[PDB]
Amino acid sequence: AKYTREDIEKLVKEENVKYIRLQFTDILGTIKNVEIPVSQLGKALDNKVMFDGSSIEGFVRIEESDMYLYPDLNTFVIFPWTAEKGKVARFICDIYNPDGTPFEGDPRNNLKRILKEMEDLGFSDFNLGPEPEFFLFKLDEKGEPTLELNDKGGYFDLAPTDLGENCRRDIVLELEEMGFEIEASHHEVAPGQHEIDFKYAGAVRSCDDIQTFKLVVKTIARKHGLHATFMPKPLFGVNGSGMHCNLSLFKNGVNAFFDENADLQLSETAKHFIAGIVKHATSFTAVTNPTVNSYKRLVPGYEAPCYVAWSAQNRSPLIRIPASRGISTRVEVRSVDPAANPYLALSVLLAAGLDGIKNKLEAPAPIDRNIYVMSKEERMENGIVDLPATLAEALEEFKSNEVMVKALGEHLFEHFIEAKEIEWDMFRTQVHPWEREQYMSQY
Amino acid sequence: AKYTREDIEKLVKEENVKYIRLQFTDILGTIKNVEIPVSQLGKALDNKVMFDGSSIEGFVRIEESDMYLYPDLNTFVIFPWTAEKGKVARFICDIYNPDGTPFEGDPRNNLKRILKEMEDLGFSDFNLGPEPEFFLFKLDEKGEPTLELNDKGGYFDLAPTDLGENCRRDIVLELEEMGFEIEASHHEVAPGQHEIDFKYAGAVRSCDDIQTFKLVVKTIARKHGLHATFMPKPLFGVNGSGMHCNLSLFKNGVNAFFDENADLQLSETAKHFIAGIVKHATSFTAVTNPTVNSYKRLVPGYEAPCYVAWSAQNRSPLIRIPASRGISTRVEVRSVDPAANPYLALSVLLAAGLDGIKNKLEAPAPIDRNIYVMSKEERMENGIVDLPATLAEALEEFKSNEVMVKALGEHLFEHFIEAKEIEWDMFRTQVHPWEREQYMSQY
Amino acid sequence: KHGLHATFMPKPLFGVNGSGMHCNLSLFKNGVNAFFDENADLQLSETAKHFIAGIVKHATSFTAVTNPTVNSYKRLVPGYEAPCYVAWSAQNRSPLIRIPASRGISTRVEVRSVDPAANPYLALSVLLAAGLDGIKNKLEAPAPIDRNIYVMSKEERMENGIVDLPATLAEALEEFKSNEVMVKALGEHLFEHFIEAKEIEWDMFRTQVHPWEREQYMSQY
Ligand SMILES: [Mg+2]
Ligand SMILES: [Mg+2]
Ligand SMILES: [Mg+2]
Ligand SMILES: [Mg+2]
Ligand SMILES: [Mg+2]
Repeated sequence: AKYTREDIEKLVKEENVKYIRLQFTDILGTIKNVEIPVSQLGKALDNKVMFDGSSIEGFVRIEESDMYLYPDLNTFVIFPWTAEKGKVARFICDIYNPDGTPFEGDPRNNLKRILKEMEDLGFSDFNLGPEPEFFLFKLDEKGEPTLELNDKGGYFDLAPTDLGENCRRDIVLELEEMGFEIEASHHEVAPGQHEIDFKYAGAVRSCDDIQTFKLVVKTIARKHGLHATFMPKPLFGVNGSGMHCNLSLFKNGVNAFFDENADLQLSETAKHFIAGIVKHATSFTAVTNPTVNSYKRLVPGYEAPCYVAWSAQNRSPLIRIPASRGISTRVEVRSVDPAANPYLALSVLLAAGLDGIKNKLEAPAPIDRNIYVMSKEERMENGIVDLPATLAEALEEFKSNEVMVKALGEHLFEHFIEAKEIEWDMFRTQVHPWEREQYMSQY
Repeated sequence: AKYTREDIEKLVKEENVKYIRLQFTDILGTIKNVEIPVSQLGKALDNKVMFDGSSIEGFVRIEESDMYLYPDLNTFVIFPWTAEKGKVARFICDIYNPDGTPFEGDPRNNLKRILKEMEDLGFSDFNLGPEPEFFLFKLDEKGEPTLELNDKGGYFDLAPTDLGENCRRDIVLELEEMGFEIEASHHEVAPGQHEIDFKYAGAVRSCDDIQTFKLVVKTIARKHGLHATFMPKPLFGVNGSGMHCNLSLFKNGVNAFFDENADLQLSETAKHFIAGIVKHATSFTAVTNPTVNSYKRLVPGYEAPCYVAWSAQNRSPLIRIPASRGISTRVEVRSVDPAANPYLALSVLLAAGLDGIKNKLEAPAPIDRNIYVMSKEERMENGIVDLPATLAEALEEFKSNEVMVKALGEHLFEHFIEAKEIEWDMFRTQVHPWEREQYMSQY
Repeated sequence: KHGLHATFMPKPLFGVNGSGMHCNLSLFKNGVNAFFDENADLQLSETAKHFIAGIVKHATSFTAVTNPTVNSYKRLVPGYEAPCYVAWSAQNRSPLIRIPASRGISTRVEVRSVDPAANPYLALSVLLAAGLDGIKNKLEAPAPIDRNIYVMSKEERMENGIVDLPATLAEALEEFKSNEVMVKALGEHLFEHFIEAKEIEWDMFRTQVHPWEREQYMSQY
């Protein structure tokens, strides 16, 4: 435990906290919350604070149902930018049913369940090193989003010189004050695109920071007159944004993926992991790329995964394996994007991985040769399947996979499919300007 | 023969024709042409006029290849609106290879081939009574299309009162002077939507008029400061435009679909026809609804076919059977839209129909009960398949059907698939404003 | 002060959720929640049952007070989690009366028809009146209607103990004028002026010609 209930009570008093937000996540990955005055902390730490848990299902909810809110004192943070008049602190919580049992529809819960499957397999911890990317746009007069990019930097360039702005720097500084240990940041390929990578951390913790990260990024960015977005592909023709996930399984406190003696220094356990993700990849894409626009990023020519395959060095493998070895040995899934629900994304990935480990699934041969120059036919002969091209396709596949479906839970699954299904329908029944610019006069 | 070569030469001289357009259609249904001075008529009637036939493949062409142009004197027409300075006449032609043989890539040819399959089956003629719908929009200052509709009329209302405009009336009048025998016209369901129905006519002739019709509509409409469009679904939320096709097979000069003694007065031949279209419907949709936007019209709630089924009276059956019987006995396919290539659409329909007749395919039971209130599950139990939801799906199905594929010709098929395939890719890799209005801020 | 404008208007925007001011009620006898009952169906004492009966009886009658404005009824429309029919449940799309999960001294009856435009004191007067009317007369509470009312035909909906709330301010006012206890719940002087205020108010709204009317009739006719 990082914070005992006394440590908190003393922290709220000393730091003069005046506002406490009890945040959590819904099925769509959206960051939700229920704010209480500092004079409510007591009932909060007592887990007696209630709320309409049907809000977890998002815009699919049908009837309100009372649910409890159990704060996790380890996630206690104090937002530094808020000050004077009143300091604001948060508390990521766990949703609990009125009777006292965990709500099966809560994503953060689903992750723990899958993580419990991992421990029952002999594994200690499951780390995650995310690489969330995002774009920053300018705000107009009314303070609305615009297609105007904040800068014109390239991949790894000295983005926004150290002026009074440099939103990317400022975010990293704010995160550091909040206790966020960041690895490094840099300007991304496309103009106005940025990236900040964290140090590895346990599953639930890493996902907790991904949620808090987006919040901080969007917040600080709005203070700088900018608008931050984790939309997979905002602008056509330019690079999209992904949130690559470096995973590593630990056993007895040792990277179970490292095998110095083995070729590429990758142990049998690690190779089976790969097989797992390779077998379920096309099936968990609906989760790791939950939006319609997510698939506008999954197109060739922008360094984003399009076919299921892995290597050490390639134009853009679905699964990449970093150079560093030893305790850093890890497998990187590059298909995931920042729009994905961090908790639901790990749940599915871990399940795909743990699947191969248990069933000793055999991993295919790496693909180091350029795969983007091969035809769909030539791709088959080599056993290279393609990822789903649309949310619709990703949904049919996801429903075909028994393990991936069980990786979310009957409740969560049911709602996820319902929401996305409606999402797609709206999109498909819609008539976009492109269709008019292309057919209005031609026909 | 309607016009002997002498009749033409005398008509061009007497009517002082100064400009002759040798029109034809490409694979995309687009109306193409090659205009010649009246002083070129000779070489024209001699079928010695050449052109780059690779233009028939549309934006897919790769290398130019000389091809001949054989005018059909029966299609000779004189556009009435053009006058004074110089009168203009047209001549729908047939594309012929340099050696003298018909080009397999010409749609109008494909239709004759399929029609030859019909005659070799004992049938005399194959009629077609189209019902093309279209919208008229206003032109701005620069004379560009706008989303502003010409009127606000409803279904069968007294559209645009008899003023100096009334574009719908004026088109019908112009067509009548050109020798177009129209059945009737009326204002359609959606505002600014119009419909004009012709009298039945042979396959090639009816398709010839559908091509000429669009030309006349778009032309006259532009004279009235309006902009005509046969785009399947211009505006979201409002009705789309279809081009229902009333078909009827003739044998020895008698409607082979009529059987007074038989129930519903429909002969065995007619019922087998239905079976044919019901079996290939999901497969020929890629042809009858060739554009991406075509599927934005194939959505429920706008009186447009969404499931394969037929009846005498329903909310919107794929196949409808008009009341009138006897020589008028006919089957109406309501899935087809005006964006479809008239020639390629008949080719496929006729093949689907002739398929059932030859193989004596058994027709399913009519569906008179409301089908739009049933679930996808409840739909299955009743054996009601759904039409393709996107151009992508329609293409995979079309390629699965051996008969439908052979209904177009190896050459035409190959090019059609290539073009549409590219069409879809552009559309899918595109990032529409809708996606941004929905994700930009949410993520 | 924030360059903004707060509004408690029941329904300021069409096709968007309206604002309601749900009222969680709870009666105490001798400093003890008279609505809680350890060993009882759904852990709800008789007094609580009777209170629910009293509200269900005068629900259609006190609507005029809890929804005093004309706009208050553009909120009372299906599809926006706002009460549209008289019924009490614990888990439903949008019941008029709801009984939250928690029990003990937290046992309460929630009335969701009330909106923020209502006069707090007057709203409580009729609500409490109706609730006491049920306890004093030990009115029998109807069966809790779970299921889903927002899909039942109107006939069917009526075949069961389910009536829809007043459609307009006028409809509500007439009903209110026929309910003796509801009338005696405000007071001769309050009731008088209230009815006057709303009738004069409603009349203004009924004689007005809205843009919607011209958009729909100016050309079609
Ligand atoms: Mg990157
Ligand atoms: Mg990376
Ligand atoms: Mg019509
Ligand atoms: Mg019709
Ligand atoms: Mg409430």
